[PDB]
Amino acid sequence: AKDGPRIIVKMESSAGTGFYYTTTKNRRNTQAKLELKKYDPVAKKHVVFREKK
Amino acid sequence: SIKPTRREYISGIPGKGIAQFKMGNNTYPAQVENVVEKPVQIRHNALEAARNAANRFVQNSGKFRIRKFPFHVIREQDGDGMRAPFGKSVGTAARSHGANHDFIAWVNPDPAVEFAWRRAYMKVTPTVNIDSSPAGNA
Amino acid sequence: FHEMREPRIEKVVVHMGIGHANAEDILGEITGQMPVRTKAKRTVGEFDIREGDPIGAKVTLRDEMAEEFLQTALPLAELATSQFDDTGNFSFGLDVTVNLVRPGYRVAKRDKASRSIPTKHR
Amino acid sequence: AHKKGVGSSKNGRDSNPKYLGVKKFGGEVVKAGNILVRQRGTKFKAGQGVGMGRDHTLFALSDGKVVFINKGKGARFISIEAAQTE
Amino acid sequence: PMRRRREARTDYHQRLRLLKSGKPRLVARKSNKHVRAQLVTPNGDDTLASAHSSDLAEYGWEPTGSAYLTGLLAGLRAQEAGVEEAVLDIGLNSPTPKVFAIQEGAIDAGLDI
RNA sequence: GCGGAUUUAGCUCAGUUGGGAGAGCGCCAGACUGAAGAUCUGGAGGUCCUGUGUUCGAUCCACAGAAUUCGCACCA
RNA sequence: UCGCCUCCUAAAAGGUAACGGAGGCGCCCAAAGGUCCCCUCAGGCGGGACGGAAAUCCGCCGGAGAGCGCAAGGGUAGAAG
RNA sequence: GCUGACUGGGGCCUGUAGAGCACUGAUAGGGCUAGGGGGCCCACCAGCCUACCAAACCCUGUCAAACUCCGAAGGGUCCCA
RNA sequence: AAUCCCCCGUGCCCAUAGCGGCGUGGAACCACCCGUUCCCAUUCCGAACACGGAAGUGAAACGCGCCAGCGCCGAUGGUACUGGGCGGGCGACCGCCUGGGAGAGUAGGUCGGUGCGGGGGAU
Repeated sequence: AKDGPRIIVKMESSAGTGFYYTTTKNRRNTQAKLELKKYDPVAKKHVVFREKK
Repeated sequence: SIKPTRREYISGIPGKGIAQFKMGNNTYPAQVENVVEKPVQIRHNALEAARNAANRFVQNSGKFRIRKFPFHVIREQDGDGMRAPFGKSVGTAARSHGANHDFIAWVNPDPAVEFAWRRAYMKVTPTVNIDSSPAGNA
Repeated sequence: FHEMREPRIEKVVVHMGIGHANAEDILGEITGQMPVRTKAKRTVGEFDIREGDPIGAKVTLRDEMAEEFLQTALPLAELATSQFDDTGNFSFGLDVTVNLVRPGYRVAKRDKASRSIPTKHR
Repeated sequence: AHKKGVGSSKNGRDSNPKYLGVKKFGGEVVKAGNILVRQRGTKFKAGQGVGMGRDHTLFALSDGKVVFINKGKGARFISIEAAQTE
Repeated sequence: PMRRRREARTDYHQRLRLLKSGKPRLVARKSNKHVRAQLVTPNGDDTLASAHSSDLAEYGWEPTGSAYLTGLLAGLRAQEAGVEEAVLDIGLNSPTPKVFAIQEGAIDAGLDI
């Protein structure tokens, strides 16, 4: 959305390639490169999602 | 009966700058007194005066206790003309609630005072009623 | 029933607390009931403004362990009057406070019917 | 390119809370009672509150929606008489 | 506050926690001495003495066993009644090895738990 | 009456974590001179406008209210 | 001065202008998120270290008045805490 | 095609006018009191007293649209007529 | 077995149950208790949570009973407000007619009442 190089930058994630992704907004704020959480590509179900973009 | 903005917001929480509540003196019996029966944003100053007026004419015994106090405020002219009214404040007063316990002249036997309040009376602003309380006056 | 009033150990507290890291270790060796309690304020009477700092240290010791101490250390103390105070409790040394315990005492902790401690039992 | 001061002049805007359905009316697993949105409905009726008593709305089906602390997170059931074998 | 709130210790409320539903406050009530458990199942329910360390004399097995059996038992007097799966009410304490005990009580009882 | 900005040590001036404050000029002691002055030596000195308020705390952040100086103001 | 959040104004459902009243927002927080486990505030009083406002600890008293990121209102410790 | 304004009844809502003080902010006579005073031993004394200012708690008293522990007048809505 | 005392878990009624003042009870009850290898457990001790058991004790939290000091509740008649209907002042406003009719203000009230079960105690 409102591209703010302020501590507010848009980002999303992938399912090891469960394929595509899903929607997230984030903050350099704390933890830089850091970004891991799990989901469910159209690919099967679940999977390791790394968020960086 | 329009009134003030927010007592912490337009003009709210003062000291209504005036001239306090008790002058005059003691006693157990005779209620000698002043009360009124008009309805109005009793005129701060006005009042204050009136009152201390009485004080003036007298000096001591005869409860010049005075049961009134101006606590809200009027407003008008300050800005562009007549249409959009920002807000200049003046006139701190109180709702004289159409009759009530105004100011007393309380004591055993001191008509000097009675007359005095009288004075304070003629004084005041809206006609007011001259009177006696629970027994009479002596 | 003298089988009441006449006492029984209930709370002894030993401590210290500089606006500041291990001195409390010294504590540790001395006893066995740690006491990491943050201290406060916001001004320079000792350069103590950082309103929020670990700096209050308090080795709580009631009964048992407090016995080890009442013993071991009661010797190094030297006053035995005055530093006696009212609510039946007292204190001295580089940070010591003890609390007598007449039998009404305990009522006071109750969340319920917390009798305001009758100044006649304590 | 800016705004001013010493001129409070600032209207406000709309809302629309309510006691939608009111107590004891044709019940219908629907927005039960409201004064607090992200509600977490509950069972049949409610009656706990910062005043005492309690509310019975003679109408029940699955459940309704509440008002964060206002009204009353129902739970003290009341499927109402009109809930016996057909 | 409110009665229970100016007081404390309680959380009768997480009691409510379960109150929502799931069948019955198979409630373990404990006072070391013994334990005694009842069944509060929603709808201004009631009970049925399913387990108590006195409905069959306070043995001398102390906790461990005591709870084991009284539990199994309650579970059974109960199924007799005709329940099925009940719901665990930690009358109090952090499911203390004791509660633990009553608990397997329903467990083995068959009392689904 | 409207706007913009300003009120700090005697004077002219500076600071946007706000975090805990001078710049040059004036003023007392020390010299250098027979003297004083210009000149090297030290120093002393501040409600950061009145009152509020948000604040851990802000004169540096906000809200009224004083004086500052500036703009303003037509149509027939 | 133009959008949104709260309060009053709305005469007691709900809802009305006004260049009427005051005041906040165009953020955030990867953990104030999920859930399981435990804690029960401010504040006052009394008593002691570095402490003489204003902590730290200990012992009482307590329709919760503290508290919740940020504004008001609602809430409400059974807790959102 | 009796379903409608309305009237009778019965729930179940609002919570201005009123009124009040424990929530809050006022506020006045006043008393307890400690902060400033203030006069006295000159006075680091932190010891003394007391007629001016006060906070706070109390008794007497008061006001509030953005206060309300209180609470109508009435309007609302489902249904029964 | 399915009658009353009693305690125990315990439920509805959001102080006519709270405060506090004295008192009573342990056989039975309960707590307090004893002790701490192992369960589990304190950001620190098993004070709380804890496991395992007498003796000790009712002190302490606890249950009925007495006390109105606070506290809570709370009427009659009673006033203001008012639904509605019509009259008097240029007046802010005054009044009357017809149902409604708070608080506060003295009575006076209360120191729970009541659910189910479990233990006993009444051959």
